[PDB]
Amino acid sequence: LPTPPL
Amino acid sequence: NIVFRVISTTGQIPIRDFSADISQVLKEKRSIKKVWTFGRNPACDYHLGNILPVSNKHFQILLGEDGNLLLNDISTNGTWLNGQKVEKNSYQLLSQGDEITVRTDPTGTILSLVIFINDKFKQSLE
Repeated sequence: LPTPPL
Repeated sequence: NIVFRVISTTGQIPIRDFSADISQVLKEKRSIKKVWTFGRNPACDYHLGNILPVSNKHFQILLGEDGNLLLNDISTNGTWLNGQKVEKNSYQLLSQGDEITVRTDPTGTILSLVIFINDKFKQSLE
């Protein structure tokens, strides 16, 4: 369930 | 017997001790004797919490043949060791009292863990 960047 | 211990500076995540059977460690053929993972996914050995910019599997700590610990960043947003961002997919040596830090907000708040390495385990070459 993916991961948001900077 | 305990290999190392992980303490939160903010203190949101109580102390966690990480141990290993010395029999089963010597029986292991590989140079990497044991692996602990740290991440958002509670399947990990240490749950960093359901903080979205923390990767599900964010970093690992590896027990070497020598009895020393290594830090493997495997994260989207990076991992800091004593305030310097480590190179992703590298293997950095953990010294006593080192501070592992990850980002939680875009605002630049942080989660911060400190490694306390049990010397009695290392010396325990029985």
